Amino acid sequence: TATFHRCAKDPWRLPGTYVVVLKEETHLSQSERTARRLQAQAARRGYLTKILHVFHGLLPGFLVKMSGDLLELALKLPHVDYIEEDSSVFAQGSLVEVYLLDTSIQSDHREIEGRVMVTDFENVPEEDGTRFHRQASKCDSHGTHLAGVVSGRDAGVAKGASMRSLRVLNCQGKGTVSGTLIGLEFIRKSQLVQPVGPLVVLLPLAGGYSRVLNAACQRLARAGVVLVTAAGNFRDDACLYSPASAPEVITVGATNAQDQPVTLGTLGTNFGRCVDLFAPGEDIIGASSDCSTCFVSQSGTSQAAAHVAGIAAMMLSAEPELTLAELRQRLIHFSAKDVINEAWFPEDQRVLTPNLVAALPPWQLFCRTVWSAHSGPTRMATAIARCAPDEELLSCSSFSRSGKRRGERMEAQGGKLVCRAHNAFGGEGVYAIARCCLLPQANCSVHTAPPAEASMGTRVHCHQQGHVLTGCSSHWEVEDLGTHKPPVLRPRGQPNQCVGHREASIHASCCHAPGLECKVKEHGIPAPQEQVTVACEEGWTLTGCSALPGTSHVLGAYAVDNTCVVRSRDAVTAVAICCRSR
Amino acid sequence: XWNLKRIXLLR
Amino acid sequence: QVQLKQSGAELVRPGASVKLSCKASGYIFTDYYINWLKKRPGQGLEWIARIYPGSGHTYYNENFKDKATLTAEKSSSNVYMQLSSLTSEDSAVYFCARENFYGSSYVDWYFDVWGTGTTVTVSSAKTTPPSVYPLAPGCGDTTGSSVTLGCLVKGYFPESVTVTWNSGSLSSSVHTFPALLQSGLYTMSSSVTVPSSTWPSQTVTCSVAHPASSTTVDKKLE
Amino acid sequence: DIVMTQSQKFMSTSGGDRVSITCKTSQNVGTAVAWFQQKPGQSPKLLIYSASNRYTGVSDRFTGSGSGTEFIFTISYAQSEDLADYFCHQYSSYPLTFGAGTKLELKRADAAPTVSIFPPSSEQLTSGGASVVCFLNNFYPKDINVKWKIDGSERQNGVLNSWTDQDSKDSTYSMSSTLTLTKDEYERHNSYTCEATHKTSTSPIVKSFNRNEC
Ligand SMILES: [Ca+2]
Repeated sequence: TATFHRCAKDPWRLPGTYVVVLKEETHLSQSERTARRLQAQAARRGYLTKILHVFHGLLPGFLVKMSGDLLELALKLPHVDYIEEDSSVFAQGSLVEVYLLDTSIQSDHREIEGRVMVTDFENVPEEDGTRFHRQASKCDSHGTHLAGVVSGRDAGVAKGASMRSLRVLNCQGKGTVSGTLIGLEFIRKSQLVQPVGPLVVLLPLAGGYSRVLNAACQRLARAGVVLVTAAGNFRDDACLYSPASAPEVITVGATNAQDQPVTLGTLGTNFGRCVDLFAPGEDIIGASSDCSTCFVSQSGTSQAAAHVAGIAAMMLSAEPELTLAELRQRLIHFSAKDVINEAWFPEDQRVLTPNLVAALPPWQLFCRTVWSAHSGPTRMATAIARCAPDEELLSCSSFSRSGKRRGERMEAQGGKLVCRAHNAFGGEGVYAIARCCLLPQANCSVHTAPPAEASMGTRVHCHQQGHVLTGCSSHWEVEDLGTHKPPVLRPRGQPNQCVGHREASIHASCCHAPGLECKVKEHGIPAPQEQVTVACEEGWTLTGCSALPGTSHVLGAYAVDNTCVVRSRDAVTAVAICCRSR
Repeated sequence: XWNLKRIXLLR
Repeated sequence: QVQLKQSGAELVRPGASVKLSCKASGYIFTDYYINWLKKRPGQGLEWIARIYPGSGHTYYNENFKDKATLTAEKSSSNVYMQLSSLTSEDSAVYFCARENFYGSSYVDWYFDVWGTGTTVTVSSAKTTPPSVYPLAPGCGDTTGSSVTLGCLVKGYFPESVTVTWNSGSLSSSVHTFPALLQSGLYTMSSSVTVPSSTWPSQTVTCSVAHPASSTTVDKKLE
Repeated sequence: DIVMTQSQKFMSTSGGDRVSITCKTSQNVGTAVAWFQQKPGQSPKLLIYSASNRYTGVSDRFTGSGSGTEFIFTISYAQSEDLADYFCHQYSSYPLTFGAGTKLELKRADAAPTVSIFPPSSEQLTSGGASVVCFLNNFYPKDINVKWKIDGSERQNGVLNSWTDQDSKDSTYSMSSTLTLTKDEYERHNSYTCEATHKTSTSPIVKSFNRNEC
């Protein structure tokens, strides 16, 4: 169970340097001892080795320069969780501190002087080319512009923002996973020995999926840090890249002045479920390293990330005790909805890509949609959509491009509810779509009702006083070898009951919160073309989204901001539960 | 300056 | 007249399977859900699964999804539960019960009628019938109005045993003592009390029944 | 899975006229809680459904109350006839979950046991065994000590004691003490005594037989 991980993209691999990650409760004395054990063992086999850095604070482990011949030996070491081969990354009121991991910076530019502090942390790979020389270049450009976009006097988003610079990218805008890791551990160690003030970390870089980089980000996020990253400039799924793929970081895609996704030569902004939202990222005026009062127009998802870091810094100067869940929910709440032209993205990536462009704001129930990864084609394969630790799973739906689904279940897994979608016999696979909310003094629980084929007992509701129905899930309960017969719908009397087939188990989300008020809305078309829609009004938050009738006419259903969308085949109805506080 | 107008910072 | 008659007690070797049955009468078989539940000695009842006989569609507790297999036979008017790959953790008393709905709500129902239970013993040991011994008093000067006699039922397996006096004529004053294990076999005794007037003039007889070995012994006291 | 946590014993009120058990759930089951009565070797009997509604035919001495996560079941003027196990169960969510059960215990006027000793049968001795049986019937309280003597000398090994559950007719207890020896071991002694020591007397009840008599 001690595994070896290398980058999927061969040209971005950096063999010779390896991150040895140890098990969770490994003390510094054990990491140092394990590092020395590797050196001694390697020397016994006649190999020089160099322990570049011993990790402590963010994760237990060490960084080692050695031959790949010694891998099988290092995987046999005690306490090892996994070994990851290093790879390259590339460039893409209260006082809040914004950490910037990027290039060097012109700290004396008028746009950012007095607001930027150069930390002296420096960790970059050597530049490519035997005769490469910076000469009159100060390797300032990317970093200076981004510090300006975050907090520049005249062209910045959060003009009143403190910033701290760490050099993790060289003159060619290239860094390593190992160097970024060390920069994140620096930030953590600063947090421990310094204040209890809000921290924003801007990671305007991207590399191939990295198990260790994503873990390091997850650890800083759980310690209360707000990480904002570029989605990537590869016109590709951001789940294949890191830190983009890490679910705890806030991944930002780039859009232009005509609300189009940004094009960068033959590539452009990344897309898909791992992108939290989009922001301005084309022709962005910001500080230029050319002179202390110069400006310059740049484009990319790092520009887009800097806008969100600015917005976060503004939000945190106002409410400094705001949690990361609260901030992500607020970022999504205030963004412009359904303004992006989704034509530019691959057709099968549009549903999964959010239609949100960031914006500043001008108690309350906030919900966001969380899409799962696609399940496999196995008939018993499942997809899982998870909420953030602080959030409630208020509803769970599913969707298949073929419509071959068994339904879905809101079930406990590791003490927390998850939205599990089940594939059907002969199905290509399915998606699970969670609706994750922040509800004040909520006491929620899911109640499972059984298949109801008798003439009574069909009505499923939150029969408990003070508990209100926020969402329904339906799971088909007839065996694949049993005689199939057309599903029969459970009748409708009361309006605030689950909708579903008599042959299915129903999972009801019942919440008890002080001023929680929840209602059902419907809208059906007889022979719909592609879809049916129903939306919560201004002041209401979509909590649940279900479809009617079953598989025969429907591919699935999913929330899209406050609109419940039901994807029909060639009387289809969209049933939505709209909820609100106080 | 479209970017700052777009995020509701300038009118 | 509305009732559920369950199949008799079972003994099975570890790794084997059993098919318990639950015969329904006095109501429309197809119109009501029937459930199976597990009762171990110190524990609270565990819900296993349910079936609608009208369609034969099942719904199980995830914990019993692999163990249990429900089935309905409209002709016979009875539901079955097959338990597979048995172990000593499956030695329990199994009950069947009917759900009766009174409303549209999924919580407008109750388990109105139940079966008496079926004891399942999982063991490598063999079925051994009991030896019935008469407990009659000897020599003496009578005191009081009554006499106590008894039956010792010894060396049987599994625990399923029923003692009755005369032919249920004497239900009072009768005491039946819980069985205990005696080097792998069960031992149990039963007391009957009758007036001095009757015994030994009148004849007293315990009738022991061990269904697991399909045996019935009538020991006469004298 | 909703967790049912039932009372370990019945708690008395009003001088034993009202006796009650509580049943608490891990999450809110509203009013979806039913109460059952189960007598040994018999099928559960529905008493209260939907937290407080009485099933048809159930005596008005049985009542249920509560909502949310705490539910009480009470018996007014409990009789010997009510001696059984009592359990709750939630039906707000599947899998359905039940409480462990609570056996009803009742107080009564003290009563001394009726002790009777029986020698081994010829049928048993011909088959190599010798069980000497003593029956200690219809006593109260349940606590009692039984001492076996073989030729006046106290015997410890081979004795198995079995109590009945509290009596449905008169709330008393009945016990059976059985000394099981081998045929050879039994043959070597002549007088078997059985002494019952109970709270109804300072002096124990003694019953015995001598193989030599008659
Ligand atoms: Ca309610």
